Amino acid sequence: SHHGYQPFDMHNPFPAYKELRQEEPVMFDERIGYWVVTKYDDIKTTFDDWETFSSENAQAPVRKRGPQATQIMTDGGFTAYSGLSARIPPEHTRIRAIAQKAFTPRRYKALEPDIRAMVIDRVEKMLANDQHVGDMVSDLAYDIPTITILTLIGADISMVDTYKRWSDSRAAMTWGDLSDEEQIPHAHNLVEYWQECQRMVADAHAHGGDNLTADLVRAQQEGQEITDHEIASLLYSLLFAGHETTTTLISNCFRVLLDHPEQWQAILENPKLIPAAVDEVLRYSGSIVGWRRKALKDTEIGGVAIKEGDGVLLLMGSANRDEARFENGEEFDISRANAREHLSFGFGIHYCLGNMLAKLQAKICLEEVTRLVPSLHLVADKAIGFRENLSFRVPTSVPVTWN
Ligand code: HEM
Ligand SMILES: CCc1ccc(OP(=O)(O)O)cc1
Repeated sequence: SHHGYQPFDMHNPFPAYKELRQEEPVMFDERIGYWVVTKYDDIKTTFDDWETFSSENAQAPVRKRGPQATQIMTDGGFTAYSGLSARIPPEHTRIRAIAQKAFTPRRYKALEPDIRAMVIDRVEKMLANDQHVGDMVSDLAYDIPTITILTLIGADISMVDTYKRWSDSRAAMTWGDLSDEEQIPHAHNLVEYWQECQRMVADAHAHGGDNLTADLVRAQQEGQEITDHEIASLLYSLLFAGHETTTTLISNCFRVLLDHPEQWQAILENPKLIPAAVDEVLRYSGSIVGWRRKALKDTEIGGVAIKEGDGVLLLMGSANRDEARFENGEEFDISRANAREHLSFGFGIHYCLGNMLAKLQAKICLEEVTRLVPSLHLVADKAIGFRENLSFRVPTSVPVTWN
């Protein structure tokens, strides 16, 4: 049964990863139509070889878009595909160089005090609950990265819930195992999402502003080569990638660390261990466990022949456990010296644009929650569910209690 691999089952895929690494490290899975690759060396090499393995299918729906969803999105004027992750050179190179300028550790330093204050506010609100029960997703991880990226882009922060609906739909439409009928509500949401991206660009043309959208329009007006459609597509990209995965990371920091109370206790006694803890959470529980490529010519992965046009699914979640790179890879250890060799941000020309902003927010959340709620405790591992998806491993809640 494909060595136990269930492509959309996100609850605990690592036993199957381990059997694949040992038994069939490059496996053709006809259930999804991809070569499934699970070893670190093969995955890093494939990421590096962008001339042979293009990202152009990284935003293609796993399940073909059905007739009604297709009509909805055509009639709704949905013309988006990918701001960056599935573009290829030369367009990718040009657009990434322009987008990169806004995401530097210096441009976050002015944001850290605001993020930290917001974290403390959310923590205090949670601790006021009557039952002394909380949920690290809805009570913290849900809002913090979303407000951060909305503020950076120039969207009104009153639409957090709308953007979560739109992000849920993008994740489900593109990587979910959806029937034609199940695609319909998501198709309507994607139409709305794209129209708002277009509106924000038009608004920046008309009224300027102090935000990323207005800065990108200013770059265009000052001679830089980027179109309105490419700017709107960058919003489409950042208003999804800029919070969906970070919410998951924050959620997983508490899920995994509270599952390992000796290491929770370690960061209580020494907050300086928190950055390395976040590194090991990214290795052990990355927000994305698999990412796609397309072979541009007949080639090989791990000595297995792959035909031009074949799709490839790189399971970074498996790479990050590979014993050839990570000794005792199935164990969570915040002192792991080479945890930052993980592939949860990818590798190469498409390497995550916002990885430092994600880690910053995870650090701040862990710093303030450990300070204000040292007695935080999980209700139960068996109380955490994961939505089905090919690529994104999202815990739906993280129920917690405290003294
Ligand atoms: C825990 C948080 C995050 C994880 C695990 C993550 C993961 C990834 C992965 C796997 C890729 C594809 C890498 C590749 O193809 O080589 C990627 C690309 C990208 N990410 Fe992140 N990401 C995170 C947070 C963010 C944030 C916070 C932002 C924005 C502030 C962001 C923006 C992007 C963009 C724009 C790309 C496309 C870059 C390109 O194609 O050149 N991501 N990310
Ligand atoms: C986090 C991975 C990711 C997902 C979607 C993205 O959007 P886009 O393909 O650049 O529009 C960009 C990156």
